[PDB]
Amino acid sequence: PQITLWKRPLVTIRIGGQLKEALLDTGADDTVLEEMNLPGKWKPKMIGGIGGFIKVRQYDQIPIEICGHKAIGTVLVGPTPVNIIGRNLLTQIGCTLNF
Amino acid sequence: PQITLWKRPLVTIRIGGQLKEALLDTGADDTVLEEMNLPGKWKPKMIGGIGGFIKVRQYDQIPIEICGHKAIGTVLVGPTPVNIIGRNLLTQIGCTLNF
Ligand SMILES: CC(=O)N[C@H](C(=O)N[C@@H](Cc1ccccc1)C[C@H](O)[C@H](Cc1ccccc1)NC(=O)[C@@H]1CN(c2cccc(C(C)=O)c2)C(=O)O1)C(C)C
Repeated sequence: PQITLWKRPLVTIRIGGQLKEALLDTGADDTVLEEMNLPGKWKPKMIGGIGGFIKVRQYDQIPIEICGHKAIGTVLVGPTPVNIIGRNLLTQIGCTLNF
Repeated sequence: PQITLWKRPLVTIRIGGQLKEALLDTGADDTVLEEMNLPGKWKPKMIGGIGGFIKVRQYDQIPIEICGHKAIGTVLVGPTPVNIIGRNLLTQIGCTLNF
């Protein structure tokens, strides 16, 4: 599809049995999801943005479906205010910026 | 142009005769530039990000040329880690997400 930017580019994603709304975010290197209790190994990490840093849990090779496009990659879990789909997954679903 | 997302979508912008690199950021409501001098009045404002809130200076009706496309809009100036072009200006240059 084509998504205009008049409003936040929010889309439905699927991860496990949780459907969620997430921002398609070209300004995020990494995908960062609201707190959720995913299974498996993870490692602690700190990610920074406007305002400072937050502590997250890095989970690897997690399947996520974004608007019915399949992806699989690293997902950071922590106290983000908004679910963020970052470039690591945006490339996998063939997302570009165009003007 | 079409811009893929294997790298950060950084572009040269021109503002007040100065060239800067800035991030095309669909996950940002607002345009936020690192500390710099801009002419005219500004209003103190606060904005929030992944790590918390910061204080910025709001400049209205500021021309920025982004990849040779003209915008004139609100530009916030403050302690952002990177220069960010947000949706307020991305829409002005006809930018969309496509996959
Ligand atoms: C309300 C709003 O739109 N806030 C924006 C914002 O912070 N947007 C965030 C997501 C968000 C958070 C809270 C509320 C709403 C929306 C997403 C941005 O794309 C943001 C841009 C950015 C990029 C780099 C540094 C600071 C800010 N992205 C991120 O926060 C993360 C941080 N990040 C990153 C990666 C590596 C190093 C660093 C450093 C050194 O700070 C940051 C990254 O790639 O994406 C501002 C930029 C205006």
